[PDB]
Amino acid sequence: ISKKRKLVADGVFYAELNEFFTRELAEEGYSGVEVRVTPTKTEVIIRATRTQDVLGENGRRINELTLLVQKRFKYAPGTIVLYAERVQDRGLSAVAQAESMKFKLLNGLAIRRAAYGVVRYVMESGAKGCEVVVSGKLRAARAKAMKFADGFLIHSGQPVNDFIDTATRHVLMRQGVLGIKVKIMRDPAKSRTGPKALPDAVTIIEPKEEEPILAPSVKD
Amino acid sequence: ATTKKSNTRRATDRHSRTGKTDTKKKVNQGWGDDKKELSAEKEAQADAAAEIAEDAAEA
Amino acid sequence: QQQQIIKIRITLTSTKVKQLENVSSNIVKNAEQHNLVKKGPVRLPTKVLKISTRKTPNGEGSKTWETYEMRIHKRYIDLEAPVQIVKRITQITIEPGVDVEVVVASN
Amino acid sequence: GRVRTKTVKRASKALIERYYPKLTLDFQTNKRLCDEIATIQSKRLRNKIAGYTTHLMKRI
Amino acid sequence: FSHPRRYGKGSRQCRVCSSHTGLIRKYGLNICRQCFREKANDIGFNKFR
Amino acid sequence: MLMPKEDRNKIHQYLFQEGVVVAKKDFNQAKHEEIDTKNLYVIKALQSLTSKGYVKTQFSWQYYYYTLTEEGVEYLREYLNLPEHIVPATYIQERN
RNA sequence: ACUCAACACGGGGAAACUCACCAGGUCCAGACACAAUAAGGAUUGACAGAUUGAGAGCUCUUUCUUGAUUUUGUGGGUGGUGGUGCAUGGCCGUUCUUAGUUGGUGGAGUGAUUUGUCUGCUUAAUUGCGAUAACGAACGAGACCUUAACCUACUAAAUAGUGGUGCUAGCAUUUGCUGGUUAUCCACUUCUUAGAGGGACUAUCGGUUUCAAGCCGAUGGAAGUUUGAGGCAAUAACAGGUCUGUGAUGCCCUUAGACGUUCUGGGCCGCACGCGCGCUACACUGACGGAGCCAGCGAGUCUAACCUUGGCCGAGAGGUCUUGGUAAUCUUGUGAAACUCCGUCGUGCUGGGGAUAGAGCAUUGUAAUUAUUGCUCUUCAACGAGGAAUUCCUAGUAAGCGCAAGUCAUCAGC
Ligand SMILES: [Zn+2]
Repeated sequence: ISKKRKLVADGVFYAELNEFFTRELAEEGYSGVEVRVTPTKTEVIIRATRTQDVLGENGRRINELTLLVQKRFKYAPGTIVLYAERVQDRGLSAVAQAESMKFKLLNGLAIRRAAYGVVRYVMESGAKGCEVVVSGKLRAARAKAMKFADGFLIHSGQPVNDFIDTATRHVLMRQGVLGIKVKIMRDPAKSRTGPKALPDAVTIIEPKEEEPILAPSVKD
Repeated sequence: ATTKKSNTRRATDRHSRTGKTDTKKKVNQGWGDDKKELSAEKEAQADAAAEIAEDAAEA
Repeated sequence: QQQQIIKIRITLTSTKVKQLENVSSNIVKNAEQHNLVKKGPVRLPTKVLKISTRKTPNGEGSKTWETYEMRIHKRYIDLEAPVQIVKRITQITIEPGVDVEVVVASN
Repeated sequence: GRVRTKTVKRASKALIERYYPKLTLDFQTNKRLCDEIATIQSKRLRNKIAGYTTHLMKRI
Repeated sequence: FSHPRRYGKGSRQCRVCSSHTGLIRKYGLNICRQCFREKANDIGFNKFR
Repeated sequence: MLMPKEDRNKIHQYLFQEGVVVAKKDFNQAKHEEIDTKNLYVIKALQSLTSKGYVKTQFSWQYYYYTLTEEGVEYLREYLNLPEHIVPATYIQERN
């Protein structure tokens, strides 16, 4: 198979997996997935919040996923090996927050309590800005779009791709379908990798106080 | 053949046709009330600080 | 048998330039450290896979188009090395998202 | 046209306040100075900063 | 209960949603144009120019 | 649905062995990928187990993913006359 | 879908499929629970006729096959390109890619609120200068990111390329000049590739203005119209479009004689006519014939029939025997078109124009009839520069010109 065809097919493999785990590991708090293709094996890492009961039972209801994985994509038992992994910075995961919003809205915490609830949880844990938009039907017939912004976030240019983490979820209920939009700007100071500031951010260093006049005052 | 379209009911698009309208109660019960904003907003910091306590205790 | 010098082409393919340059640099540096005959990393033209779709899922609106790109970066390194050293070089440089093919040159 | 934004005109004034001693009425040396003393991410903005800095130094 | 389905729009359907209309075949994707724009960045197709 | 007892037993045995089954949403597929039965029989057998709680279904990208539940393990054990001990593959050190 | 913001748009180029519509025929793919019915068979099946377009045991004739799966009622599901985009999500279009938006501290006002956010000049720009009860900031603009133009400077390379040599053919004697042999080989990296970095900041000078922001001239420079082009794009809105992209979805309708699904055939193309986007034209700056002969972006098959070279058959369309290529390697130097030369015509609906129409021969496909498409001969219409109107457009741009991709078995005036 050609390289033009192969890399595209690895793209569709990722994309099939991401969408699979999203609906399978809904309750178990799925952040995302990454895959590392080696010669022999193919490593996978399910990042998730609830990493306790994703595993469990010395493995009883977990590798169901890998058996489902090996069954569909036509892999041997020895090749593919997933891993459960404790997610870092639960606040900055936009996916986790929009997922947490759902569970709050299911058990019937009212919108404003739920929205301000999640906004403040983000903004506490290191977040330079936040946004939550909720749209749809809510008890009234006509639909409306409330926004719950806080702090600072840019909108345009390449920095969007760098910094801000978008995520969306659709939530089902008695009256219609309601829709969530959790932007989370994250601080460029806490970079880890890549640039540590916005392109606009000029920084000046102050000069040291030099004493005028002086004498020759030579040395050896 | 020559007679063009006779609009598509765009002249009365803004004016609802159902006849039913939303009371202030139904709106406020769904989307929260502006009078009871403190009660909603103060309970948010309680719900926020509850999760931060659980996040901290994971040594 | 092990000491027989074989002419080998390592082909590197990736969508991510940084990883691919790191892997390429590491292979070249390891080849230098072991005093192997190397023809350095030949950069092949980057293949730009281009898909152009209509933005809208329906008929409506101005006829606006979006163009998506996937860029495939390909490099090869030719080495003359015994079989044992080659297996060592390939295993050390497995970085996620870089594909590594090894071809033995038989004329 | 060529009209410079705030970040150009602001950071030019901010440099000249601190380093009117040091710097000249010549672009080439200024740009190379702006790398050391100021921490600019971009390369294009650095050349814009240093260009207006030179325009102000000419007026002084 | 079946008829020729070797070529044509009846044969080829979307991986995701099972729609025949508006497919992208290029590079063996077989994703409908709508679904592609959803799962474009996930696959690895990013906008640039 | 009317289904041969043999084909039904094959599906139940497979499901108990592996603890999972993956079926493409193709009702005209003459043979299932992993089981020597018609794909329609797999989908409709497992649909009947899911309606009784014995199997959890997920649907994605025109595939049905079936996972055997605890109640389903018990039901299949009784139905196949298997003698405690033998669990399904999903109890052999899962980890994924 | 119906002003801009419907009408070569739904990636909507429908032979079947697609498919929703029409005439007809099957299958249930009717979960589950309960009872009925019940193994002295609940219930599937099927030759041959009959029946039907049909080798659909659908139904009928008839008498086997099967061994509890189900059938039959009752609730209750499932599916729906059924309805409502004025019940919704997401997405996208538009206002607007215009320049717009907000708060901190201070001032004004009992207050809603206001000033900041402005007379003027300037900018592509709420871009800036300056004025100044405001001061200093943020989002948007800008910066950024991708791309395109320079870098005898680096980094290397037969999957790029050159110069001698190994070699070898002809012309010519003067060593030559012009070509084969892609690793027989050596050496370079200018051209080519892409990886780091550099380069432009209106540089420098002269004018002209609140001698401010700027603007204009001239010289260097690869480049001096935001360096050229995009991408991303605030606060918001609209009863904009989409339930016919979706196992995104509320409610309603329907659910075995189905609005589920599937098979056969038809239809979406049907023609007194009105409108929109286009293609081809009206000729002499042109048509026609020979000859010359130069791109760039592309894409391409492993268990699948993909891009196709070369040879041979054919007037042509094509056929046919092999081969390279999973691709900077082979197709492909995509020897593209306009154009370039030398011929032929001579102002006439002409040799401009190629509609309509007849006959034949191929190709794809289960199927080409209501011509899929191509090719050969024949037929040779309107149209002599387009009324009232009205669109697009300022530099490698307009316009002329063809090529690849998408769709695609086949079919481009898109
Ligand atoms: Zn799709």
